[PDB]
Amino acid sequence: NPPTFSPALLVVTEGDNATFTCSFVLNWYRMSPSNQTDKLAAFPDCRFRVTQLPNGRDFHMSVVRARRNDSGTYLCGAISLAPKAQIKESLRAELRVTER
Amino acid sequence: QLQQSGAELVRPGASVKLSCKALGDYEIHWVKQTPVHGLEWIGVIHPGSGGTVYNQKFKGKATLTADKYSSTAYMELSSLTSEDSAVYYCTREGMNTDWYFDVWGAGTTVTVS
Amino acid sequence: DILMTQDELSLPVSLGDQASISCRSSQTIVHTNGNTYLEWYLQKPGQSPKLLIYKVSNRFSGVPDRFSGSGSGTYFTLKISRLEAEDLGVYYCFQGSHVPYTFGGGTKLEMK
Repeated sequence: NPPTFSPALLVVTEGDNATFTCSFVLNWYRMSPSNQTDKLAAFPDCRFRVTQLPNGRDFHMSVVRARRNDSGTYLCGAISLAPKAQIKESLRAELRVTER
Repeated sequence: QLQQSGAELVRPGASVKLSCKALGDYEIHWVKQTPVHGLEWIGVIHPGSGGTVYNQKFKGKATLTADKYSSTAYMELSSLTSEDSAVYYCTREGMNTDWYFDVWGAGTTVTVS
Repeated sequence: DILMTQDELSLPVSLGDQASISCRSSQTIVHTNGNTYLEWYLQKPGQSPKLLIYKVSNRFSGVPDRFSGSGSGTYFTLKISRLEAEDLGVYYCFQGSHVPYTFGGGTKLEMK
């Protein structure tokens, strides 16, 4: 069963931080124009942080000081390299940065 | 397709780096072939994360890397001996597929003098 | 490590004959997810290996149905009914259920 990635719509005023919770290497992805994958961070650009909670299975994926260009689509995925190449991806969530 | 680099002619004790360009999510595997030892799985890299898993028999002998801004994977062979003279294939495994190696490179031959 | 042992090194045939290639694994090869990643590859002379059968018995896309795979536990078999010239080469079994992945030593199907 894949990880969850919530909230599905994250409404944040620009300048505030935004944190998704990924509950499941663990990658945080942003879907670009041309709908291709960009890796923002991994567990284990300074504005995209991943914090493993004491829970161990939950992770906070945070945008520090969200800008309007940060608006887009995001997800998390867990990769197992072997035996058998496997990825379990979350459903896609949207970051909606609004004007202050 | 997987396009492999040209034949290598190298001396004992040296190192050589082979490349594999993916044309046209996956993991990239390397396989050695010799008449006496057959086909041997060397290891795998996931280019997106850089993660690797090695066959312990090839730890130290082979180092797998992959570029981030080109679809190229590499295998560096070190401490070369006549036992390393062989054909080396790169092959691909799709994420979340039911099978392994449906696409293979043509192989790169290494000859240790 | 799992050792994959093929029963015969060579099989001399005539075109149109039946061929059977068997492979014994030293341990069972069921992945933790329940699938058995037992595969058969054909390496035609001077070519790279090509995937014929995956998950024991499934033909890869485009592989003709004269090829069939069966087996379970530690014994797996590829059968070629009425073999054609394009079938000549070396057949290798392969397990990808447990790291490190391992291949059989090959069985060469050649003209008798």
